[PDB]
Amino acid sequence: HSFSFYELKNVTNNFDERPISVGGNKMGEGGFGVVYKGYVNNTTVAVKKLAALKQQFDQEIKVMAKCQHENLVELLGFSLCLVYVYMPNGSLLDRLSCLDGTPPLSWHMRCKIAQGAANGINFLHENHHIHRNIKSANILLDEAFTAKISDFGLATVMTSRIVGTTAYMAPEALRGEITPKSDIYSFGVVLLEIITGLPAVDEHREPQLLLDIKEEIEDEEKTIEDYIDKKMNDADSTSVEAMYSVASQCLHEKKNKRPDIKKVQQLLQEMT
Amino acid sequence: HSFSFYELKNVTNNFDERPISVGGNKMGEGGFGVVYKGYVNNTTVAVKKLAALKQQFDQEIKVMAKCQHENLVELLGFSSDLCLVYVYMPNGSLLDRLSCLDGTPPLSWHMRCKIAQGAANGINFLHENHHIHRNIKSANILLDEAFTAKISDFVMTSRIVGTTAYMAPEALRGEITPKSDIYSFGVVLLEIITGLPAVDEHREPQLLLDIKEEIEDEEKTIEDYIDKKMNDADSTSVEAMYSVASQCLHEKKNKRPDIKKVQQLLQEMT
Repeated sequence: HSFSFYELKNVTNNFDERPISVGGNKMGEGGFGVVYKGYVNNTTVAVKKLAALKQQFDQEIKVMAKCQHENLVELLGFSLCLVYVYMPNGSLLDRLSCLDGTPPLSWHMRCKIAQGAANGINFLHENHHIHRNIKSANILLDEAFTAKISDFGLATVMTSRIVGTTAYMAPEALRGEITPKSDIYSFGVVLLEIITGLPAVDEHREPQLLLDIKEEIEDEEKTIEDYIDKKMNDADSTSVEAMYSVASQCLHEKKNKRPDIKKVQQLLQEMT
Repeated sequence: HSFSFYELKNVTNNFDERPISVGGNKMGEGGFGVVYKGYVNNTTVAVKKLAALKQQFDQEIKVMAKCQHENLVELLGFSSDLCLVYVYMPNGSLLDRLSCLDGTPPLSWHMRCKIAQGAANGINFLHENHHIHRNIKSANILLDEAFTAKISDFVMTSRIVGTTAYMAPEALRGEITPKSDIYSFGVVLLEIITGLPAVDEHREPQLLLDIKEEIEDEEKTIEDYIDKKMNDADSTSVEAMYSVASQCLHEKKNKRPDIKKVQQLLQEMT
């Protein structure tokens, strides 16, 4: 579908730069532009205006064309700007940390969300794409807490253009390799946030990289029961352990000893 | 010691920016400045004119004040009008010698083991004086007239830029640790064994630390990679050194040997 540049301008209040907490329209910055909240019809949307070019814009509609799925954020139209379905429960990161007073997701909800996201990735790999920026601030959540994977701003194969989010990137990606096995790794870190509710990196914490607690647990310096998010009363040891063992595997260092995303679909489905 | 700025201008030929290989005095660029070849008072020196704060100029004179060791490059003096003067190392970097640059002969296996052992002693001294080198590559390891090893030069959505060829993973992730110095040492040992450069854009694999994986999966063996420009490399000790290289390059930093153990493993090798 196609939108008017005049329309988008006025339903976002001439691109009101103020944060929505203040009463403006600025939902965030990312994906190589700023994201404003808009009202088209009697429905809310996400309007992205681009900023540090045309190359990045035409590609986003190329990748969005092939890949539409229940657990990917659906594009609606274009214009220079872009338009997405609006996810009013925000990022999984916002929810895992109860940003702004929201109540802690239950274990059941978290399990549904993992399974959900993992279907998103399986769809991208089925259709031979690599996300290259899987992280919990790019897993958005709609009115039903369905997982919707956002920011496709990056969607042997080498490169001198190394990019991603270092707290989440796998070792082979840090060096420049582009492979689906890297998305599994990053997805492994997203699982550890869901189990623990802790950030993937924290300057004032030991270990600073969440992905390091895995070593602490192999060396039996700790047990999973020590990192489990305590802001939740329906988690059972059995299925928590089972999810961890999946996180752990996505986290192997040798890219070929990692599970493909279809085997993650099973291990998580077999978890309920 | 202390020097005169205008005499360093004279002994380096007005600081001839041109490289040595064409008649100038520039030996290289590093350590936040350029590095020229000077001569003063019966001593060939290396002069590093700092470029574009001053706390920096006195903060390296701090470190170099304590760190004097058989295997570190020794500081001779300074000048604040801003330059540092070093003992010249007539055989250049280990990298230059591994690649037989300018037509020098290939270091023997036996020489390579001494050099290896050497640099680990320098690295061990630096870790005992609680110091993180952060840049162990085979071109920051210089060689004196005896081929003694002398070590020198010491998270939102983003993009990495550092020379991936030597940094460990956790370093590329922004951790700063001695365990990262060991990783880089590991790649040095593979350069030493193979004579190949740590990265080569027109080779598969590109990164030389990638061959470890290639060897583990049994697609190859360490023999397939041994520097042909040796005549004395016996299989046993080559595999021995590969074994240290292998442990050094362990992907999770706390599984890697501490530097004191690399010294041991390297010693038992002769």
